[PDB]
Amino acid sequence: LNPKIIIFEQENFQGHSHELNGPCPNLKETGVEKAGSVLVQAGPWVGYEQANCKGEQFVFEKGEYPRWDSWTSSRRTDSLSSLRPIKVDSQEHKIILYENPNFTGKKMEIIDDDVPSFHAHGYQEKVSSVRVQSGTWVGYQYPGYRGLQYLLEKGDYKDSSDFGAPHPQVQSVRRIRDMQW
Repeated sequence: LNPKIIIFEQENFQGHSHELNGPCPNLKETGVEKAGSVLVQAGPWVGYEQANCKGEQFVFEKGEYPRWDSWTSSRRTDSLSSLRPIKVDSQEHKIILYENPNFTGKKMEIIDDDVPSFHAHGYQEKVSSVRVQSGTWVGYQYPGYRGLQYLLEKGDYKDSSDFGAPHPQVQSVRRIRDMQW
């Protein structure tokens, strides 16, 4: 998977166009020295007034920018001379619970939020394995955080016995967000 942004000569995506899948410090080399419109298909990108990523900055996100003034708010210039993909730092706490052991069968990915009822998300299956990619979680046998507790931390639990469960049943999970030291 690559980033992808298309710059056009004229407004409303007309004239010559050039697709960039990486950084370009001089957009004159694309044949589109000063773009009239920009289409972002996979980003986000940051464009600059001047070459080599200098001057005023414009953040481009997935969508249509049909004119020069659509992406910039203070016009000293209408120049767009360099572009690069933004390496976005967007952390999320992810835990994936599986029907069968060794991360097989039906699964349910939980991101960040607490889940007091697995059935409320259509997951009525047993939970035989868990992959904690990030975060500190507590799994429970029954809905509303009831029954036996299973502290699930970063790593692989290929069987339900690995997180101390007598049988493969988990119906609610909550994330531990706070720490006083």
